[PDB]
Amino acid sequence: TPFIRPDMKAFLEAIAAMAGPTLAEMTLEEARASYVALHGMADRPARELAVIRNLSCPGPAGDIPLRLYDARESREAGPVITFYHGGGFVIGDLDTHHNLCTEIAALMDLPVVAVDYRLAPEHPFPAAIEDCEAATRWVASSPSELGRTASGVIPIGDAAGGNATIVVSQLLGAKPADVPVVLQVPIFPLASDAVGSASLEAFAEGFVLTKASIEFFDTAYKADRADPRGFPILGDHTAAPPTIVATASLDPIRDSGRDYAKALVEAGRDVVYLEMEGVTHSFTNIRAAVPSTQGDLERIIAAMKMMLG
Amino acid sequence: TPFIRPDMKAFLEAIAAMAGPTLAEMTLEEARASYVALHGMADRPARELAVIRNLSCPGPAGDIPLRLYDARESREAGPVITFYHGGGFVIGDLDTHHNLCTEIAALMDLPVVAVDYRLAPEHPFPAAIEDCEAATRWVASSPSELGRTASGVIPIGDAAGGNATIVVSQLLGAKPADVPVVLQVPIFPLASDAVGSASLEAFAEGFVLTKASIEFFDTAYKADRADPRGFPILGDHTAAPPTIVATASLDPIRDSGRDYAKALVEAGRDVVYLEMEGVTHSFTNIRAAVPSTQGDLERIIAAMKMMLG
Amino acid sequence: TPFIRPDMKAFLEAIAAMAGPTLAEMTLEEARASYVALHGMADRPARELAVIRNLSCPGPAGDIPLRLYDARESREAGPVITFYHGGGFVIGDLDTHHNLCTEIAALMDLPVVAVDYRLAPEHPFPAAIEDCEAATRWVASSPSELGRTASGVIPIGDAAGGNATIVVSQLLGAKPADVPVVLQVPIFPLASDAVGSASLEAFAEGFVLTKASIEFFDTAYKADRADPRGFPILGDHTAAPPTIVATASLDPIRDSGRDYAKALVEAGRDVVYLEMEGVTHSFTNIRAAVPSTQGDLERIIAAMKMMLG
Amino acid sequence: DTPFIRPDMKAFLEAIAAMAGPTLAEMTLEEARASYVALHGMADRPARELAVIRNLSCPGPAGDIPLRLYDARESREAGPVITFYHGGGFVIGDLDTHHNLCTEIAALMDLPVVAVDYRLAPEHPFPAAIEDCEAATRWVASSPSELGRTASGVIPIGDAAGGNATIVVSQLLGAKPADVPVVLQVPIFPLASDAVGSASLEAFAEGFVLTKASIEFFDTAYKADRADPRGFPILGDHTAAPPTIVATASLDPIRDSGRDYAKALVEAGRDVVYLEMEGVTHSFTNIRAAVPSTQGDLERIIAAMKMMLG
Ligand SMILES: O=[N+]([O-])c1ccc(O)cc1
Ligand SMILES: O=[N+]([O-])c1ccc(O)cc1
Ligand SMILES: O=[N+]([O-])c1ccc(O)cc1
Ligand SMILES: O=[N+]([O-])c1ccc(O)cc1
Ligand SMILES: O=[N+]([O-])c1ccc(O)cc1
Ligand SMILES: O=[N+]([O-])c1ccc(O)cc1
Ligand SMILES: O=[N+]([O-])c1ccc(O)cc1
Ligand SMILES: O=[N+]([O-])c1ccc(O)cc1
Ligand SMILES: O=[N+]([O-])c1ccc(O)cc1
Ligand SMILES: O=[N+]([O-])c1ccc(O)cc1
Ligand SMILES: O=[N+]([O-])c1ccc(O)cc1
Ligand SMILES: CCCCCC(=O)O
Ligand SMILES: CCCCCC(=O)O
Ligand SMILES: CCCCCC(=O)O
Ligand SMILES: CCCCCC(=O)O
Ligand SMILES: CCCCCC(=O)O
Repeated sequence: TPFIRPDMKAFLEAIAAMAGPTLAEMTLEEARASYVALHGMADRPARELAVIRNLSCPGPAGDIPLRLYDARESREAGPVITFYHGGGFVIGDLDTHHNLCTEIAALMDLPVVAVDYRLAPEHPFPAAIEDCEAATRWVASSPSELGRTASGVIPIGDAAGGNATIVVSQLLGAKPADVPVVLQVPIFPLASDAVGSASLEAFAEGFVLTKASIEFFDTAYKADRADPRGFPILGDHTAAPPTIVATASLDPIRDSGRDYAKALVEAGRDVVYLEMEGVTHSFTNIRAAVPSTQGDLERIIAAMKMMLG
Repeated sequence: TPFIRPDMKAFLEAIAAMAGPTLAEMTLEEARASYVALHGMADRPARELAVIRNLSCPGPAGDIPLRLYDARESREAGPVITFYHGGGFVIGDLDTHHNLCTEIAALMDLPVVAVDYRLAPEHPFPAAIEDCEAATRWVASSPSELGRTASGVIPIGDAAGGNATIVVSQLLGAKPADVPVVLQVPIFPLASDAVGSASLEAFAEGFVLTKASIEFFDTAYKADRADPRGFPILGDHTAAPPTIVATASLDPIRDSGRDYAKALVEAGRDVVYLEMEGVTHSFTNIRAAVPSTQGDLERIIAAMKMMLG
Repeated sequence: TPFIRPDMKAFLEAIAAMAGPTLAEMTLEEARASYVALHGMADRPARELAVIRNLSCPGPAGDIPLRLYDARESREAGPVITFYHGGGFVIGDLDTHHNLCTEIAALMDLPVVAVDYRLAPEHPFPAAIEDCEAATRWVASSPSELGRTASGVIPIGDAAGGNATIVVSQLLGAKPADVPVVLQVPIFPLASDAVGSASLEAFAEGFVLTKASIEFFDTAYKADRADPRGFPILGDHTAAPPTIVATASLDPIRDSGRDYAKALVEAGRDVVYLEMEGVTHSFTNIRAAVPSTQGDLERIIAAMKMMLG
Repeated sequence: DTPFIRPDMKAFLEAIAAMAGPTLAEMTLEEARASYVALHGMADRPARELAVIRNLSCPGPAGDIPLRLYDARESREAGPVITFYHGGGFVIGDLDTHHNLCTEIAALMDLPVVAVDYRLAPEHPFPAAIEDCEAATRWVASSPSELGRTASGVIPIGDAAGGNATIVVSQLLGAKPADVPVVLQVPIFPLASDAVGSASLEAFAEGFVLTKASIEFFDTAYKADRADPRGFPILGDHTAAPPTIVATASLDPIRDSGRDYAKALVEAGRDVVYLEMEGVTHSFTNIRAAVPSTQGDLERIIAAMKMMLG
């Protein structure tokens, strides 16, 4: 029996008791709606912020919707956080990760820009990546419409968003935006293919994210397993920016995040590796249902502050 | 053509111009004196503190000399830093690392207890470990002579002291002292055998610590390559305490520290890996000759404060 | 405050940062190794020469080790330099003054024979003098092992070696060797007792040679203050050979050197008195750490060439 | 005693003794001055041939001071300039008595030499000579157009009274700098400390060229107060003395005065070369034909000057 916190185990028991249907079983509208409902019920409420503003920027296939969060209406030049939500590149949007974005903006006292990237299966790989990249470049250019000047960007994201974080840092590393990536924060990222990993076999069912969902997401997104924009473990780590990798000890894709932090050490890159003990995948968005997960996010915040100086 | 900082390059040029003998070509006391002079002449002066006191604790061979450093005349229960110097378990002493110890005490605002462990070749392996373990367990016991109640210990050390840091944390992990290891800070540690590593071949000559010096230390200390008290990469990493591993990009034993941080990630343990760019082995003790290394030490201190809360 | 050169001040600041134990707090082997390490790091490297050879000569206690230095593989009859190292008659050896000897041989284009005389406290006064005298008389005899005929001898030495320089020149003046002393070069010598001098009070601490070291050397050597072989100011100056006296403006024993040159003028003898401005005792052996001291040694060399005609 | 005397030196002294000529007191000033001109004219080596031997003059405190420039070179780089003050007790000597010595110093140093025709006692008593030596040295140190070469520094030099003037000038320029520093001073058998009461004056009072009788005669004419450091520069502040070469003679009645000065410089931590020429007298610099070994003594002073400058 792997270690599980009591608060985390009750939540898994409640999900099992509630016994909802799989992503395969639901329409795309219902599956998307169930993800909204899960974070709506499970996450702490949104922080009150001076700024919660819809924006958009030009993208390779039309405008990309954005949402700006800032505890301040007016601020000095500084790093800007560019956030990419999880959901296998199929589900989630600006609302599923809204409260988490308000928490990051409140606790860091930095602006956060969340990206409403194109979703599969309607828009398969590499749509999401291209929009995450374009939106990050746009923020990094300190456009008038952002309302604050960016000295640097901080890519951050959960799960598929952690994948996007790593891919965007690699793309801006090869072709710089107007300011550097000063820190990346991949949270339970997919970096290496989870297929064949010990974590995926150990946590395949009953740990919030399932092997069933992972196969559902894989079929929708259609990323080539040889493409570094799909599986960024395959990219060049020799100039990776300062990194914080956070994983969960019960995550089926835990070993994917281990793999990435090991590759950064192997390449001589600075990295904070935090493996949250006795919690699952999604821990950043279940901070009311599993209250100890607020402490986990706060450890990531403390690491981010240290790594920015 | 590896990256070298200008101040670091000037220092390596001065050493090369000196063209001194190898440690093995010197008498044993001339080898010890050469390291006293290197650190004495290259390091920043001691910080002024309220408390710098010589004391001793029982060990398996007899008394183990200790030095207490504290910026405060008196303090309540808190973590106590237990420091083990470098020098291949052959050279160094309480004076070679005294200034660095005052700086750790000043910047952390925690008490530091430095250990004058027994040296090889007079006291081969595992004498240094026995003494570092006994002194750390003694500090952890909150003895009245120290006047500083320990809620926790923080093993820290450079090079051989980084080796001792990891071994001590393993031994206390397996048979606890009166309080836990709350953080360990191996700085350019020997964890895996450096023989056959790419870093040892790249940086064998001209980077402060040499392959000749490593061979000299190995002949004197006589650690069995199969004994986890000699090569702690062989130890059980599954319950390792929170860790900061700091390396130098030009260190012949750099890959040993990369190996250890990678082993902690592989085991799901929390770790900060910092690889200082364009500096050598010994960067903690050359902070006057190579002024940019002060900022390197300050990064370790910032990581320590984050990982303690 | 007294005038100090910026390069000299930077070296005194490094010694103050080091804050070593005193010579008396160390073992004899440690005290000796500390001097090796000081000159090893502080002096310019050895010049390359055609001849650097170890030999020995008979003395009153047994064989005296010698080292011959010569820029030329073969040379005709000429003066030979007979060098005696400093170190209070307690520390120093053929290696501590080696580089300086290679420099004197390179810049003078004359052969140099350094004397490894017996040291206190194991061999108290007048052991050092007996050996320096026997070696100088031996060199003056043009022995076939030397491979170079002496037309004359040039005693030279620093500190205790400058004491020995003067004593040896007095002993050979009273009972000639096979060839005369044609020039003597006492460098920061002890001629008159430093105890009670104004320079000893002014420069007792922080100017390389300390009053504590002087007292340490006095206790080991045990020269009687009435014996002219310990305090050669007490000797007969009426037939002193041509002399160069070099002192340092910051030397605790500076006034001893002033006293000797004054005694030579009083007796009508030819003397060059050079007092190096803004440097300490040991300036001859710190020519890498304090680069301006190379020019001080070159002034002594120019005076030597002028006085040899 | 029987002090050591070189055979050539002793031959010169015995020839002077055989002449049994009058004292400075038994002669008129004009006779004393012409007698010294004749002595040096026979006893010194001849003038070296130089590119430049030129009369110049500079303003002084009591009117124009006559000077003579000696240079081996018509045109030279900026460098030190030697400022020379002749001996003769501040009563006798002139530009001509020390002319050949000047040409020799210019030829062997390959530096320009400016000799000062300072005002003589008893017509111009102390401090006239000193005020003229100081004015001329300051004028040379200003690198005036009329000098024809740039001074980077000055080198006071002089024999006997002129060694006295050398030290006093160095002290005056030390307290109130000229446009360039004194880079070296070369007092040759100087009067620094009062010779009265010295062991050398008693030993060498008669028969060694300079006599106690002549010393009394000069003292009477010059009238310097024994407490005035411009008269007796042993009394001045040595703490910032420039690099010095003190040359004395072993048979000089004022030898001990020169010893006293070189000792005071060592006592003050100043760089000094002390050369005491063995078996020769006072005025060895100007008897170099009568006593050929004295050429070697001058050449040692030259070698010391090159070492102390270079
Ligand atoms: O993608 N995800 O992280 C998921 C997917 C399904 C679910 O029920 C919870 C989380
Ligand atoms: O959503 N996710 O975290 C995923 C989705 C697909 C996959 O292959 C691995 C992880
Ligand atoms: O969620 N994700 O990060 C994914 C999903 C599918 C895939 O092929 C690669 C990555
Ligand atoms: O052990 N060390 O770190 C060393 C050893 C030798 C040396 O010259 C410098 C540093
Ligand atoms: O310095 N060290 O850490 C060492 C030295 C020798 C050895 O065999 C193992 C480790
Ligand atoms: O001093 N050191 O860090 C060492 C000593 C020995 C060795 O095998 C490796 C490293
Ligand atoms: O004798 N000496 O020159 C010394 C002795 C000791 C020391 O630390 C420095 C110089
Ligand atoms: O080593 N030294 O230069 C010394 C040693 C002893 C003493 O009394 C004076 C000077
Ligand atoms: O170093 N020295 O020259 C010395 C040392 C001791 C002493 O009594 C006299 C002279
Ligand atoms: O001419 N001289 O050299 C003299 C003249 C007078 C005197 O008191 C001493 C020396
Ligand atoms: O010739 N001199 O140098 C003299 C002459 C007289 C005197 O009072 C002082 C010095
Ligand atoms: C097999 C995977 C379960 C967790 C074991 C580990 O921490 O590597
Ligand atoms: C060959 C080892 C030197 C540096 C290459 C690296 O960072 O892995
Ligand atoms: C008190 C001793 C220090 C130096 C003063 C001098 O040069 O005589
Ligand atoms: C200048 C004419 C000579 C006068 C000399 C004298 O008064 O003795
Ligand atoms: C005053 C007697 C002359 C010679 C003695 C000496 O050289 O001091």
